[PDB]
Amino acid sequence: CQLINTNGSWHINCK
Amino acid sequence: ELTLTQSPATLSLSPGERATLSCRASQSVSSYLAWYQQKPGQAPRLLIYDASNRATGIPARFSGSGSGTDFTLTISSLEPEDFAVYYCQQRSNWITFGQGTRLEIKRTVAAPSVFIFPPSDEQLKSGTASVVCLLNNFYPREAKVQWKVDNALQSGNSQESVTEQDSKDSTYSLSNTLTLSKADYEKHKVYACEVTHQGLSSPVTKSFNRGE
Amino acid sequence: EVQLLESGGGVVQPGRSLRLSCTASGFTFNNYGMHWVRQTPGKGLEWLAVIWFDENNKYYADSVRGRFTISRDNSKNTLFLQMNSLKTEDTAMYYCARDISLVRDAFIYFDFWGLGTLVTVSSASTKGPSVFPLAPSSKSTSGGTAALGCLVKDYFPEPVTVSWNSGALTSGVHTFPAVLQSSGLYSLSSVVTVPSSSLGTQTYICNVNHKPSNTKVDKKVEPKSC
Ligand SMILES: [Ca+2]
Ligand SMILES: [Ca+2]
Ligand SMILES: [Ca+2]
Ligand SMILES: [Ca+2]
Ligand SMILES: [Ca+2]
Repeated sequence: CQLINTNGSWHINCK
Repeated sequence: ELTLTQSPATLSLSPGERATLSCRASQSVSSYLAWYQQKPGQAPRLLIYDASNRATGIPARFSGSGSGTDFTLTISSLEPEDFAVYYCQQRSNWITFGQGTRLEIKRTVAAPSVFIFPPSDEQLKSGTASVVCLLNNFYPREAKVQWKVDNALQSGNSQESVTEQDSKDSTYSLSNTLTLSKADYEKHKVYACEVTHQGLSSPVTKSFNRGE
Repeated sequence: EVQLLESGGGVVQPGRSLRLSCTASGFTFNNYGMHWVRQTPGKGLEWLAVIWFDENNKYYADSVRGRFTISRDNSKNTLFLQMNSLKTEDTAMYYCARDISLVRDAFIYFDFWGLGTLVTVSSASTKGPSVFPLAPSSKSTSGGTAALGCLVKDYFPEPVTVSWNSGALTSGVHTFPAVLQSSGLYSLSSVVTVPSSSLGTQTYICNVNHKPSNTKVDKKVEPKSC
């Protein structure tokens, strides 16, 4: 799992 | 980018009353909102997250509601430990906090005792002059202090600070200090502190004349 | 019992470095995102940095990106914030904080905070306070009440402690929060209210102690017999 910030928006992606 | 604005800035209530605190976001945050409690000299504590989800161990009298831009923290029936500062927090876009709502103890209006203190002699040979004005055990906390040098309102040369609410009588005290060089202190002779407060029917003035 | 304890704060000059530690116990540290958050009286709470499960996965606020560095050592359950090129406006209480870290439900919320460690950034030099009496004036209500105190002026850094008569007189004392003057040095007043004619007889001493400069003063406050 990686914590991502896209133009301020947060999400977690897990591979 | 997203500003959270909290209101009221101060809420004055009694144990057992309902408390309703508001948080407004400058743009929609959906439900990505949390509430925190903080008592003086302590860290914040998580109360609610995702707008209405009560954190583990938080009593049932705390509840959160709202979505979009408008949120509320409700304390259904206040207990003495609930008097504190409350912050909302957003995580829809980056992370920002409201500026806080302070929850304080309501009591009867009480007028300040006003005392003025000229600079000590030992301080004057150092070459600076501080005049101290004390407003003692008043309520509510809102009060305006104004210094008049030879009956001229002062501006930009004094600082004040206020005590935390007294835990036994629930009043506040305020100390205000006028800093002048001695050379400009010796130019003028009457020095006055005029205080306006809800508990005084008309502004009160405590003064002295230099050299007495 | 989850616990977070920050250390490393202190007084430093603008442009210098400082490194904060945050020790974690009572939970599986490596399973949680971790944050640094600071607080000032002037502008409240400000989030600074996050580090997630992978130690190279970090984000920062604009105002510290590139000057501060968050890191974690999971074998020591310790979180760090390396603070370079400090400015006076980095003066704050610095909090270690755990992220709720529920990937399925909620994250980027702070479910446990540390005690905080204080960071003061300032050109100033440690200086003991001058202590001046706030004399009980001779124009107060006979058979009434009077106030007196001590002005604790021009010291640095925080804190100072003030007592009256070695602690045997506490009732009616208000020791005010210090204010930072434009000199960069602090000033503070401590007052006490007592009945009016016990002035010309009773001895009142303020005991000021400023441990950073090892200045201990007991100042006697006496009436002005105008
Ligand atoms: Ca989102
Ligand atoms: Ca819950
Ligand atoms: Ca108090
Ligand atoms: Ca930012
Ligand atoms: Ca959710």
